Amino acid sequence: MENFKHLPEPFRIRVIEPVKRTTRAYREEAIIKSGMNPFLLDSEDVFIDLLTDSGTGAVTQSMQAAMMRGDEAYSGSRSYYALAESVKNIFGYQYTIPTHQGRGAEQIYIPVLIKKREQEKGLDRSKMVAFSNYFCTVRNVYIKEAFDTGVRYDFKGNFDLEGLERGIEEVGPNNVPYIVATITSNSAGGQPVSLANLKAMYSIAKKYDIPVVMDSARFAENAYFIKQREAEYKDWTIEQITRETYKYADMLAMSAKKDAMVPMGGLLCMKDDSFFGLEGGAMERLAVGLYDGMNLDWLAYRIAQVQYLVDGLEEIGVVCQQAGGHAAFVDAGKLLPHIPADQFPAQALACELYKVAGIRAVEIGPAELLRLTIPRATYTQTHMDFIIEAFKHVKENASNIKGLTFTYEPKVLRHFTAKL
Repeated sequence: MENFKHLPEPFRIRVIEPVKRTTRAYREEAIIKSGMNPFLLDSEDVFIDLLTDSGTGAVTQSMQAAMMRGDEAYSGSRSYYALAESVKNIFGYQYTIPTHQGRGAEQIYIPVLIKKREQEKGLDRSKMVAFSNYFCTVRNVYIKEAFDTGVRYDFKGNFDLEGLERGIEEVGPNNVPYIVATITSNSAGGQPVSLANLKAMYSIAKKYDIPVVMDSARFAENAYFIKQREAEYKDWTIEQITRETYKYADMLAMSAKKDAMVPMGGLLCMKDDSFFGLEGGAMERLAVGLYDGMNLDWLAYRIAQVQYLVDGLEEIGVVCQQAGGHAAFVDAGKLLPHIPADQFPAQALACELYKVAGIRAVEIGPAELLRLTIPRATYTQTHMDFIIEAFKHVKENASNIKGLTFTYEPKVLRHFTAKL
């Protein structure tokens, strides 16, 4: 009868990966052997791993089944055609280049689109500038409501159309190799982009004839927010909003490691023949993942848990500098005000969080921030309350927590280095 802030899982758990519960004595000894650097910890010793949401998520039954029927043929693989058919039936793009990683797609379209405008419109490599809502030099054009956490706004990842149009005039249209639209945006822990904004952005792109690359790891989540907020599309499905959305970009480049729900993969796809690396089982798995990732019941649950964790930390007095859809940045300085910036307040908070709850977080972020990310369909509400209770414990005992003079950062080659 009542309302649930944390939605029930619209799925049944099928396969699980056991994780051992540890004593504080075990963790305190483990965090020491790692040199007070949770990044070096063994996966077995981490109870809740918030390090990254990329490739660490779960899969569905149909996705696992897809791995079983592959076609490993070097060419004319039915597994490739199945993937292409999904890209075509979803985004509307009939040309598909599978890549190992999302980063692999960038290695392709960037040098290609640059050389293209160099041949045609005579682009200058010294004066060249690329534009985006948020991220060779690239310039971010974003609305001022984006980074303001004091106020809530329906779409904070929108382009600044005035700033976009003005910026093109400054550098000149011949010098702009492309426009990268990120959905959801990468700004402020992530924020959705409206369909009206993209449409408007694309009209500007044709005026100067600039190719628009849609960078979407999160395309499914972005479509959900358009259905949830933008009034016109309220009765549209997720598939429909996605099909409409990609009319307003020329090509897409993405990591499949997020909303496509796969451990590894990437895509570079185009709706035109212009402007011109995966095993069969993996392509088959991704072709299923793109559909399962767009599930309406699933997207509501995913987005609800993230919001549940953010709302949870807020109520216990933990302030976030930025908290979006795909990430939350906790302010370690404000949580540990007695620790000088010299002693690495963020790295210190990470260790204490592991000592207490066995939770792993990363320091990357003048301000000292601790980033939190949630792997998809991995952890439950109980884990969320466990993370909140940990921050609650750290806040009360905060005074007795000490900083760190030493941060242990060995070479990149140990880091690897097989065990003894």
